[PDB]
Amino acid sequence: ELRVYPGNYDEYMTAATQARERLLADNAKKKAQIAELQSFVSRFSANASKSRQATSRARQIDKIKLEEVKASSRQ
Amino acid sequence: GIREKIKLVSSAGTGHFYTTTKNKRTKPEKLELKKFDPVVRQHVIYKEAK
Amino acid sequence: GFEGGQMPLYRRLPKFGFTSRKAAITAEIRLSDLAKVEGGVVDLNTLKAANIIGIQIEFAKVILAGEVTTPVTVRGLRVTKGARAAIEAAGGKIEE
Amino acid sequence: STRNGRDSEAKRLGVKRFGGESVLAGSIIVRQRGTKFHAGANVGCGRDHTLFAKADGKVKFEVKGPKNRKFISIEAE
Amino acid sequence: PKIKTVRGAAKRFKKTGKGGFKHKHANLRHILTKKATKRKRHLRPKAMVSKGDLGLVIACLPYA
RNA sequence: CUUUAAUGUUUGAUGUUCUAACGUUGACCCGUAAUCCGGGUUGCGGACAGUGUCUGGUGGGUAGUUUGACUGGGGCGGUCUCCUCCUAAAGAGUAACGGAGGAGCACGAAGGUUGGCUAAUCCUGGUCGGACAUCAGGAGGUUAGUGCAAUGGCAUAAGCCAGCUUGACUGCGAGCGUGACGGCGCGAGCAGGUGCGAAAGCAGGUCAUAGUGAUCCGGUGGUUCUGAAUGGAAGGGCCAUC
RNA sequence: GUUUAUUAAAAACACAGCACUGUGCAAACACGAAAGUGGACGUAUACGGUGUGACGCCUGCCCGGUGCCGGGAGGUUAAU
RNA sequence: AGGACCGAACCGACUAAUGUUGAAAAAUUAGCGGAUGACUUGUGGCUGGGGGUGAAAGGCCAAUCAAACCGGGAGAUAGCU
RNA sequence: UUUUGUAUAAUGGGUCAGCGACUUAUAUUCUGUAGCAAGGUUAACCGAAUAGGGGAGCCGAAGGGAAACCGAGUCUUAACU
Ligand SMILES: [Mg+2]
Ligand SMILES: [Mg+2]
Ligand SMILES: [Mg+2]
Ligand SMILES: [Mg+2]
Ligand SMILES: [Mg+2]
Ligand SMILES: [Mg+2]
Ligand SMILES: [Mg+2]
Ligand SMILES: [Mg+2]
Ligand SMILES: [Mg+2]
Ligand SMILES: [Mg+2]
Ligand SMILES: [Mg+2]
Ligand SMILES: [Mg+2]
Ligand SMILES: [Mg+2]
Ligand SMILES: [Mg+2]
Ligand SMILES: [Mg+2]
Ligand SMILES: [Mg+2]
Ligand SMILES: [Mg+2]
Ligand SMILES: [Mg+2]
Ligand SMILES: [Mg+2]
Ligand SMILES: [Mg+2]
Ligand SMILES: [Mg+2]
Ligand SMILES: [Mg+2]
Ligand SMILES: [Mg+2]
Ligand SMILES: [Mg+2]
Ligand SMILES: [Mg+2]
Ligand SMILES: [Mg+2]
Ligand SMILES: [Mg+2]
Ligand SMILES: [Mg+2]
Ligand SMILES: [Mg+2]
Ligand SMILES: [Mg+2]
Ligand SMILES: [Mg+2]
Ligand SMILES: [Mg+2]
Ligand SMILES: [Mg+2]
Ligand SMILES: [Mg+2]
Ligand SMILES: [Mg+2]
Ligand SMILES: [Mg+2]
Ligand SMILES: [Mg+2]
Ligand SMILES: [Mg+2]
Ligand SMILES: [Mg+2]
Ligand SMILES: [Mg+2]
Repeated sequence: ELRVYPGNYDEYMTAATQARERLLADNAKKKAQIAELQSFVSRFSANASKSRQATSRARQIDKIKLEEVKASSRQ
Repeated sequence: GIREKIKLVSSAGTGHFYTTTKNKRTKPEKLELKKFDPVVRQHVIYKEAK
Repeated sequence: GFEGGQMPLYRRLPKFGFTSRKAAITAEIRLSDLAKVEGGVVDLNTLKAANIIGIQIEFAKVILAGEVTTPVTVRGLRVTKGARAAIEAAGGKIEE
Repeated sequence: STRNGRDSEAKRLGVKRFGGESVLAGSIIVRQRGTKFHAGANVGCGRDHTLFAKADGKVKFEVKGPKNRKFISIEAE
Repeated sequence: PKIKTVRGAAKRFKKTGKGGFKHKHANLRHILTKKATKRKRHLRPKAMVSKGDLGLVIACLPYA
């Protein structure tokens, strides 16, 4: 899709190549937060005292839905 | 799946359409079939639309 | 209409139709009601004065649902095809 | 251990009207999957190989054919 | 007090000339492309409420 | 008409000033024998502050509530709808956290019809060529093939080629099958218009069985069926569809 | 020194001492639908919140995350 | 001089026995800690229920406290006995 | 009483006497009986007031269709064997 960035071209160059970078950092925040909720789920799952709390974040992983990354046509 | 929905709108001027599915990735061109139009009670051409 | 949790019958099925306000001011007339009104003129003002139709009725209609014997003259109504022949066979007259 | 526990609803196949039975027109005689019973005289064949009557009469099973295949026919008796 | 008719059931059932009720066939509202024309065509006319659930409708419609 | 300057002309933005709204929990006088309150004089801020309606943000400070079932106790793991075989005791059906596998599609041809055709695997002979390509004979017989898992089927081929095509069509439907119902399935034949074939005829999708979700709410198109005094219209209804 | 009156008196709470942070006074903060009160007839050597807890030697690296503070150029953005 | 020392009144409650339909709905007996201080006590006031007060135990608020007592909604609802 | 099952070591009851749990109102449907019968019946109210007036109105004798509309037919369909 087309996005309108005011600025001439080199004030554009920052935003277009920064909004991509901030998306990859945000996308990698969830992918590192999911992998730390899987530390709890994979450890205290069969435990009787911590099962009700591990299945509280075993169903919290299913609500993050990291946004997809498309490839630039500028190859 | 990859097969989406289209409608073949008649050419007899009346509003009548047969709805079918068509894969667009293999063939991006329109569909032309002579079908039956109950409004005018004749076999006419049905060009794809939507 | 409660079946333990599954979808009740009055909700499995879809709603249909619409209620027409013109049907509540239209009334049929049995062919035997013409011998009960007056000295031989049938209209809205005489049918509803002999308690054959309601007060708010405007479009009556005479069907073949009885046996006419007196020569009545239907003034303004919507007699059917079958009830028309029976009325004229007794000497009646139908107009507008 | 586990990884099983699946099945499908029974399709209720088999012969419905056995030999010597008086059937009407269009009444299903046998529901099959392949063609176990072949259509003979006065019976048809559905798209799913269902055999149905085409004229009222008495069902008859016979083994006509070079390959000794079961056939179903109808006698208009 | 007067019995209150179930307003939801009154919008889906109509009473015929011998006490039976007529209703509209389901499965004819959306995604009508998967369905064959023969399957659609047989769902168009109104049908009659079956014997098994004829007592569930009379309770919901005491006046109609 | 274009572009332009000057006056006025109505308005917006910013910046300095001003007192007159407003504030004063600065000072003095009176009600008054009263560190409350009101009035008066004055000084300082001054259209800022603050309050009312509307609005964007933040808001476990606070309030209402939710947080599935089966289960060889409960939790974890597994499962929840559909298709194929066995258990299923030679009609139909039949359970377990019993034993094994699949589906959430595909195709404008991979559908219809007319014409034609028949495989796997082996032996022998033959340039590259080889255990195994392509070819010529013989044995064999469907041990091959089927868009997709398994079962049943298929030579009149439902498997393999080519020509023409859109019946993958509209309104119906005698009579049956299977479900507690919602529903699902098979169907000769009738009416109107097509396709293939000389014609008899075949054609209402595909060898069959999985490839799918009701109602409410709303979107698009057609249709006077209705249209809250009347003529319209908005909004409903019906048909097709998302 | 205080604490679970009535099964726990303790290593828990408090404490003097230390640090950060807020507050220029009609102070911040609290009880109040508001007027008003406490803070205080106190004025930053004062008052409130948080953590640690005499005294001695000390308190290392990390600002990416979440808070808080500052910036105003640019993007997005409500009522009107 | 001292939130100093030993120790009666006074304030508490660390150990054991008895008591447990008790003399007592937490006491008696023998020992025990503080006892000029952040002490103790008499009389009268103030703070009240999602509130008070709390050297902080969810403690105390009339033998009742993870939300007092009385009356009302009220014959709440109870797929449970 | 509850259960697949109780002498059950599963629940309840110390005994007597008195009290203690399917009712009332208005609607709808079915059966019995009584009245009238293609008709049946009033409500409020008036009334020297269990009489008599009151037929506003309700149910039934006609159905089909979403509806206009048609009518012993009607809907679907261009039309139905
Ligand atoms: Mg629709
Ligand atoms: Mg909460
Ligand atoms: Mg509630
Ligand atoms: Mg459970
Ligand atoms: Mg069997
Ligand atoms: Mg058997
Ligand atoms: Mg059984
Ligand atoms: Mg094929
Ligand atoms: Mg052929
Ligand atoms: Mg074929
Ligand atoms: Mg297939
Ligand atoms: Mg109008
Ligand atoms: Mg419309
Ligand atoms: Mg001590
Ligand atoms: Mg204690
Ligand atoms: Mg103690
Ligand atoms: Mg003060
Ligand atoms: Mg500490
Ligand atoms: Mg540190
Ligand atoms: Mg001392
Ligand atoms: Mg004490
Ligand atoms: Mg003592
Ligand atoms: Mg001491
Ligand atoms: Mg002492
Ligand atoms: Mg006192
Ligand atoms: Mg108490
Ligand atoms: Mg509470
Ligand atoms: Mg109540
Ligand atoms: Mg109660
Ligand atoms: Mg409850
Ligand atoms: Mg029993
Ligand atoms: Mg038991
Ligand atoms: Mg016994
Ligand atoms: Mg025993
Ligand atoms: Mg005993
Ligand atoms: Mg016992
Ligand atoms: Mg018990
Ligand atoms: Mg007992
Ligand atoms: Mg009694
Ligand atoms: Mg009618």
